[PDB]
Amino acid sequence: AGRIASFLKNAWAKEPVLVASFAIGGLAIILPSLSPYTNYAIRINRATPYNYPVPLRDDGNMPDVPSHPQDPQGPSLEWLKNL
Amino acid sequence: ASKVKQDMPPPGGYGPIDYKRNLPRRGLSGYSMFAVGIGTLLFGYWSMMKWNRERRRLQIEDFEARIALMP
Ligand SMILES: CCCCCCCC/C=C\CCCCCCCC(=O)O[C@H](COC(=O)CCCCCCC/C=C/CCCCCCCC)COP(=O)(O)OCCN
Repeated sequence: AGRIASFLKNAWAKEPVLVASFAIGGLAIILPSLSPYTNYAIRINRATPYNYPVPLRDDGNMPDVPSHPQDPQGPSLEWLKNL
Repeated sequence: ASKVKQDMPPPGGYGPIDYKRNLPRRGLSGYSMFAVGIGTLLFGYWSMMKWNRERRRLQIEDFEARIALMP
């Protein structure tokens, strides 16, 4: 804890470029695991409709599937408009 | 038979002439420049975040228009 501080000071005095590079790399490595918006990015990626949604045949036993796009059932994007 | 006239230095003496190196300091500290750079980076990051989220919503809208028109 005392020799490494001196090593850090010497590196800052001799190779500032390497100090900055290593700090940036470590931050980029560890920050994404501690961020709450990573799952938000995943959800945004999952919400982009690249292909056509093929409808399902009504067997009369799917209350959770809407019968029209404007019905209350199905997923919602209201979380995205507040972002 | 007038007085001797010759090129000579003026009465008393010529003004002192500078010769030493003169390079003023003329700069801010490193801390200030690093702080300004990091602040600019953070401001840009936040502005880009807003704009990119808006662009994602716009892309979703256009994709939905295509989905409506596909059949
Ligand atoms: C943790 C994530 C890692 C990934 C991020 C980094 C991305 C890429 C960066 C690495 C690229 C390759 C590294 C190159 C290594 C150089 C080796 C070397 O020989 O170093 C000497 C210099 O000596 C040194 O090793 C420099 C000091 C030690 C390395 C630099 C710092 C290491 C890490 C220090 C900071 C750690 C994190 C920052 C914390 C900040 C503290 C608050 C080079 O000088 P010469 O060319 O030989 O000079 C010859 C002319 N006389």
